[PDB]
Amino acid sequence: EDVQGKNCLTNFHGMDLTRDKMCSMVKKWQTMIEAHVDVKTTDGYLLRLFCVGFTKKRNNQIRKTSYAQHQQVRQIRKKMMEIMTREVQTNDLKEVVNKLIPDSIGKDIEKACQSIYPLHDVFVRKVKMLKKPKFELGKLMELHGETGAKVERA
Amino acid sequence: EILFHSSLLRLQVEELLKEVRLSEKKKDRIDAFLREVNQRVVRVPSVPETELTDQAWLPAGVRVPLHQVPYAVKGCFRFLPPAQVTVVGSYLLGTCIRPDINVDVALTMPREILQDKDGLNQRYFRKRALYLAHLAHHLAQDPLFGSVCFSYTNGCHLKPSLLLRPRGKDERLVTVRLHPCPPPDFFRPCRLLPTKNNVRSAWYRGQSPAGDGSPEPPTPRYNTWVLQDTVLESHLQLLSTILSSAQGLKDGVALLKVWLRQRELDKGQGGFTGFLVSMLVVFLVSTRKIHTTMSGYQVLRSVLQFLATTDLTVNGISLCLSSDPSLPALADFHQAFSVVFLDSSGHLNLCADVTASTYHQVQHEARLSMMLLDSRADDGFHLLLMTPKPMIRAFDHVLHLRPLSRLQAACHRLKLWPELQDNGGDYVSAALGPLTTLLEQGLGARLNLLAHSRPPVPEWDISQDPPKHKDSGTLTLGLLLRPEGLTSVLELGPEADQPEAAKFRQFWGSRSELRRFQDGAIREAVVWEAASMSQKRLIPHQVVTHLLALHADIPETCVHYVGGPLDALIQGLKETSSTGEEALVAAVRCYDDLSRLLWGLEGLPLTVSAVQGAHPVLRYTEVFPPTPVRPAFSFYETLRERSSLLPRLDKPCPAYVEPMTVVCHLEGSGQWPQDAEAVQRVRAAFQLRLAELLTQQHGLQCRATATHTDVLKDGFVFRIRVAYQREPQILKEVQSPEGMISLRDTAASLRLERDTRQLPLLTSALHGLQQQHPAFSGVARLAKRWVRAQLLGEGFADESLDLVAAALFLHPEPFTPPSSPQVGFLRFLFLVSTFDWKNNPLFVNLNNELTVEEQVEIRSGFLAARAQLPVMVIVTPQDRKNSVWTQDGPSAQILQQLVVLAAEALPMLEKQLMDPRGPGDIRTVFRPPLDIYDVLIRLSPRHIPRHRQAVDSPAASFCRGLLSQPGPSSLMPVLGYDPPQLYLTQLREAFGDLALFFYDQHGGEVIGVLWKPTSFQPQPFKASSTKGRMVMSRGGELVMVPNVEAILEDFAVLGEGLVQTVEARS
Amino acid sequence: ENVFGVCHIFASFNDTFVHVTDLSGKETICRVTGGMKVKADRDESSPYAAMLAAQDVAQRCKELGITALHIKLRATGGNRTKTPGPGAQSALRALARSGMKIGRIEDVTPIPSDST
Amino acid sequence: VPGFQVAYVVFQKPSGVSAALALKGPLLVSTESHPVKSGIHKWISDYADSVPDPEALRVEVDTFMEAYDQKIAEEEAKAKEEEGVPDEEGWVKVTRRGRRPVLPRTEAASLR
RNA sequence: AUUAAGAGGGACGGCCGGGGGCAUUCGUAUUGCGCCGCUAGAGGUGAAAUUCUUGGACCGGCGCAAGACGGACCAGAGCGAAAGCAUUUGCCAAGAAUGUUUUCAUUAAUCAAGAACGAACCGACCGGCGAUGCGGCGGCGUUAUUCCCAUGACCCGCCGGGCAGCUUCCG
Ligand SMILES: Nc1ncnc2c1ncn2[C@@H]1O[C@H](COP(=O)(O)OP(=O)(O)OP(=O)(O)O)[C@@H](O)[C@H]1O
Ligand SMILES: [Mg+2]
Ligand SMILES: [Mg+2]
Ligand SMILES: [Mg+2]
Ligand SMILES: [Mg+2]
Ligand SMILES: [Mg+2]
Ligand SMILES: [Mg+2]
Repeated sequence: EDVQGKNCLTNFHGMDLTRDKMCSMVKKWQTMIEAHVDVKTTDGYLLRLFCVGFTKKRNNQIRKTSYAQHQQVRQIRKKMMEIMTREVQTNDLKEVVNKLIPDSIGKDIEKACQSIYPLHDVFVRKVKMLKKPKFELGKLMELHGETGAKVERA
Repeated sequence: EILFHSSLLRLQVEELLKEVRLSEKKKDRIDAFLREVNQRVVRVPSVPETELTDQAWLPAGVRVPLHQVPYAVKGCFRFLPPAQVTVVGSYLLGTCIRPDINVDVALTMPREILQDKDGLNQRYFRKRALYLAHLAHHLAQDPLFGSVCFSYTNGCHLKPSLLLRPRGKDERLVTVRLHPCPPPDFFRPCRLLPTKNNVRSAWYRGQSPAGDGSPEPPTPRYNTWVLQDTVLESHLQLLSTILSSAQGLKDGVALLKVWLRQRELDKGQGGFTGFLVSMLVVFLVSTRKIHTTMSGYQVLRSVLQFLATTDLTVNGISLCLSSDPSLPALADFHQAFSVVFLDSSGHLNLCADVTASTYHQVQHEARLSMMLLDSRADDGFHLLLMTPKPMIRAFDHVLHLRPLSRLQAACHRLKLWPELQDNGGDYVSAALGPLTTLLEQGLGARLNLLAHSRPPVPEWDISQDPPKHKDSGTLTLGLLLRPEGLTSVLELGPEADQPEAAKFRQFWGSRSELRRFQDGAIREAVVWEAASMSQKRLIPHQVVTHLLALHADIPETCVHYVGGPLDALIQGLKETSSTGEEALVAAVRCYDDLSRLLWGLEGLPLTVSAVQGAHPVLRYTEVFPPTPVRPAFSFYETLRERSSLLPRLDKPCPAYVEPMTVVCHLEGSGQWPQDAEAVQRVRAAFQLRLAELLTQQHGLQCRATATHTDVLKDGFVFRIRVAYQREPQILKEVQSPEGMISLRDTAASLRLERDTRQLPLLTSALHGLQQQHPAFSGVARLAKRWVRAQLLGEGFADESLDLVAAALFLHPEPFTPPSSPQVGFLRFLFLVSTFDWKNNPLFVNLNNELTVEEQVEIRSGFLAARAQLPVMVIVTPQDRKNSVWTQDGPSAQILQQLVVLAAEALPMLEKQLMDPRGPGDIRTVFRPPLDIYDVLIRLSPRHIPRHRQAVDSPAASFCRGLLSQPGPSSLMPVLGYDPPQLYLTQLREAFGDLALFFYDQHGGEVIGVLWKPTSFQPQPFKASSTKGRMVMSRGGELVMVPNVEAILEDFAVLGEGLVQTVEARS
Repeated sequence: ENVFGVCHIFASFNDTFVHVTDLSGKETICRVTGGMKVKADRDESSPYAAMLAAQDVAQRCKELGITALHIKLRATGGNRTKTPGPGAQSALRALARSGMKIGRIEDVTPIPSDST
Repeated sequence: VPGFQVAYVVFQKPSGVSAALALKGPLLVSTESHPVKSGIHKWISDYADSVPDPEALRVEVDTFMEAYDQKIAEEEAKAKEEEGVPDEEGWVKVTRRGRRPVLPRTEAASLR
């Protein structure tokens, strides 16, 4: 975002999950539910978050298929949208990333959906910005912590 | 309904029109007055021909109103009765504004008393001046006129005017201005071009009569004034044909005057008068832009559109329909005048006195009004037309030029000799133009708009010399700071290689210097010395001081910059560098570090889900920001059982430390108890665990309490509260006797929801707002200081004052968002004094989140249930249908007291800043009376930690037990220990039902006690009411009164030592 | 410490490209193809041609102070093959022979999801 | 914080109560043998016992939690015995512990 | 006239489905365009040759636009009279089965004619056993939990109507 004399000062731009990890979770005898939301932070940052989850087979289960019905999927999806929405628009950009580094959103989603259908491998797989606020120098200053040099006239 | 909204709009227009117009009965007697004046003026004696130099014929008691600086003339004077008497102006046009009614009368000069060459060397102006003088002598003795005076017509010092007013009753309704005018076709229009001459240099300045030299400079302003008298009747004739026929056009014209009046853009010399917009609407009728079937509101809608979109200083417009080959070109007028308008006669600029800065201010005001009109919302009519806009309340900083005589020297340094010759001897109006032009270029990046005050039109009585240019008034400049660009402390020029660098070196002089930067470029640059953001807010003061000294020879002593004088009220005893935002930033960064430490702590059974701050410090609303502290060991006692200190009995009270509240939420789980008191047991255990883990992993001093944990980090003390999500729900469980378990709101349930959910949201919401508006913190802290200084701090919550302060930055519809603390404070007092809280709720649109459809719905609900709401209601998107922040807020009685105080404190504070001399005492509005209170108690300064926060600095301080050397601390200081607050709680608990106690939390040395009249009347023996009451037998029956003499000695016993003396009156 | 770079190795059956950029991948350091070293169209994708391509780039990074590389192996992708070409192995091996430090390797072959 | 207060006083025999009723004196609270504590110095002393003992707090928190849990457990054990088992006059009590979901007895559910 | 068919029609109850119609939205890939970096080639074959390139092709980065398509999850599963049906959300109408101590009371079946729609070994041969999809009933236990939204996930027994297997019995 800004250069300060041989020190490139950066900011968060987006988040993504690796290809191999993404391929490994998607198994064959389970159902995957996906959702996306557009949420604006308190400091004006607009985000698009993607979440993915997979149904879990119980320990004592004998049925080979662990499939969720359509209404249960929508009920699971509706909870996912509400949790991601509420956890971003209340906070700012700094707080969200601190939540995102250990993925506190995914664990909170997993616990809330146990009543509808048990889930595992719940993650926020991708984060995008659609709009950025006007660049202000002071806002960058707390993230990273001139007049010039005098030359004699001839 | 749209019809009802139009109905509300039309009635608002009509009720505004009626109050600003004049009654029929008042018209009739004014018609009677002018008939008497016309009868009086026509019978005047004549005088024989005399040389214009000889003025001995005039009697003592009358003086010529011109100053006649070059006394040598080449003309003769004869007086004759006026040939024709004509009433001109807007009286017969039907557009007169109520506060000032003026009727203009034109006196047609006889031809036989004027000469062909009277248009040169001020001969016409001199002869006109003495004609008025002879009339004034013969009209003063008449008993019809209550008062007769001299003044300037059309704002010209070379064109005096005569004032006549009636006697006894009816004295103020109308005044008559007498304007002599030459014969219709006496003068040649071709002789009065802006490029032609009428004042010869030999007569004006030279001693030789025919000294050869350069060609005579053109005199455009002189030519305009002479032609101005000749076209008096033509304006009235044109306006009668176009404007008199169609109603609604007058309504728009009358509405335009009110708009100009409110924004102070009409009065003064060179002001945008209402005469101008009357010609402007005539020009608009000539086009297709306005048609005669328009109504009054749409005309103002139409007219301000033209002003906001047309820049007339570069593209002039003409009212002349004819296009002759031999007609003057608009290019010549642009070289002569800054603002170029035209009439049917092209020679008449009609705008020769308005400056470019004045026109730019009009365009800026027009643009702001268009946004309000384009938006559809309630009270837009009120904000547009009945909200006054004083220059002090419309600009962040103001600047005074105290000696106007020094401006004459500025004319000497610059080259205005042809301009000073053209306008007579008015050096003030000559140098007003270029000086503002010089400053706007130097402050282009740091300013949005520059404005200057206009000299008022003087009025002096007969037998007194006319006022001079030096004592005309005081010159004041208004600055509108641009929020971006104030962060930089440099003005960057071009590189030294290209030759425009030399031009940069000329404008800045020695302060222009070479600099190199990390980008690799050598550049001319000027560097100021500004460390704090408040000092950066005063960078234009350094700019204006340097440029006037270099380019005008105007010393710094002649400039009085009024910028941030109130900043001392929210500062230390002697610390003027910063207003405290720097300390606010340091505390915020420490909180972020603590949040990062908590976000990552290991060993908790449940991990942290959310961290939120709920303190005024974290939202930049703390009046006195805290600093890291190190307690003194020998000043204290130490338990040695924990690392906590104890205040000493012989030493004074220690320094005050207030912890910051931080709300923490853990992971949701189903192992929490479903019992109200059992959750209290788990929460307290979590306090113990959190303190134990914190001191082990990071070595921080942590004290565990059943409701909170106090943590000392980097010299700051934070109070950590752990909350549980479903606890408010559990408190709402109420099993009914019939057998149903329901959910009902409870005062305990409402309180917990406020401290853990509502409070963090506002703190986070206002914290982000400070980022867009850096001036929000200063306004809010000054707002709190004023209220707490008026002893009305009790009852007013901290968050409530923040919301009204935030309302200024979010809804400044008449104004622009504030950029200085002082301008927001003035708007704060205006809002409190003038808002109708009874019938209107205050909206705080934090980050939008509310549309107009919702807002009109909520206002509809506001009026339907006003009784259940508090007397003051503030609406936020998060806190809607109610204002939890004022449910326990101030009562109606102390509400009206603040409104009276706010209405009282505003004027002299406005006068103090507008005074060219320095303000005598900024603290006058910060001192309470101490007269109405029955009992006054004085407290010892020894036991008040918050004594440096007093409005009046004591200049002597006690030792509070702090270490100057920064560093870590191994022992906890005492948290939140101040006897004045402990003393008040005891007083309000025992004697709350009997008296009211008033105190100032910042340096209060006196407590105001006011008795309750209803409690002091005799009452029957009620066992619950026997608190402090004794039994009488004065009437033979047992009744109750508070025991006053025992109460007074309770005041001394309670608070022993801290209380010094108690005095009772009446 | 080690100065790191990003090395793009496109390995088609027809030709082999070795391309080194910075960490952001926007600034180009050096790019050599199989056609630069062998003067024959048969051998442009041959493993020997790739080895010469890797050696030229590796020595170029040395004079710039670049010591370690991140590797992005990429095939032609799309509807065509998703197998690295013959030049992929030798150019990868020759980079380690010159002493260039090896960071993480990743395949960035564009994989379509919907068949055309 | 105390204000004006009321008092209940018990004596050994009723004649002492009559002596209290017939008592007449100034009743000095503070004397030299037993001074009665007030003022700034008192608030320091009230700050002294305001210090909590972490060991005492933990024991009471454990003791209250130790006492709480068996009551929950005893109710659960009693409920499991009472689930089903119709009583005399053949009334069967609807509980949440059966396999058929039942409508909660709450005002919110009734309105829905 | 009576009953209310393991004949039929209708209502009611909670669910269920790539069934249909209208809007709405997201995702890579590919193609083209704009700008930045770099410099002789790039592409294709069995070998080449058509083509593109110093006015910068190919490759690396950022963004924009357009046309298709909807993987993996995806099953011999589901839905529809058939042909056929797969991103998200909102709206409109319809339907199967199940549940029913509701209602009408023979209103029914098969059918040339006629009408709507329409890609591009053998036979109603009684049964059985396992799974599987939907609805319902009963249950020892685990697993979450309900301000709103929601009352489920698993195991066992049982009843129907379906998509199909492995087997028998009868003509
Ligand atoms: N710039 C000007 N050029 C020419 N004439 C002018 C100028 N300014 C004022 N006048 C003359 O001044 C005379 C006095 O009327 P003026 O323009 O002051 O308005 P007014 O009667 O005070 O009206 P209102 O109440 O509407 O403001 C008019 O006849 C007008 O022609
Ligand atoms: Mg007038
Ligand atoms: Mg039947
Ligand atoms: Mg149905
Ligand atoms: Mg449905
Ligand atoms: Mg459906
Ligand atoms: Mg089932």
